[PDB]
Amino acid sequence: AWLEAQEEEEVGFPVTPQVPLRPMTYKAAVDLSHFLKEKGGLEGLIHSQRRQDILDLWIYHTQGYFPDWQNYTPGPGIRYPLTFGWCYKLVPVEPEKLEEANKDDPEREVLEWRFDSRLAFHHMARELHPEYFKNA
Repeated sequence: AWLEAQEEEEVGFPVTPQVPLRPMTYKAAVDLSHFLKEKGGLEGLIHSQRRQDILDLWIYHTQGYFPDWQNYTPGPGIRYPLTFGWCYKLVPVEPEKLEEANKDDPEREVLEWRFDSRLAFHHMARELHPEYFKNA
């Protein structure tokens, strides 16, 4: 679909600018998670590095929601979603090929978006570092 960029990508020409900034509901994240899923399937898509901006940006020229919800725990390697409802967890399933030798492009470990709508009720990121969210 839109992720299957054969060669010369073509985002057609849909005119969708800053649309009425509605309130990003936690439910909005889960609904959005499944919306992007049926819109082709972002799951298993290896997040290179710029694809991240396309996501937040795409949401801009579409729902106009600001990326004040898209976030993740610091530190490299795995990366759990800080916000709740967002059932997306980045994880490097690639083999640690830290073979230092080729002086070409940086062959670092890339990450892939692991879709898991079960996060709609479970709470793993909370057991990791919840001290960031000060609710009560």
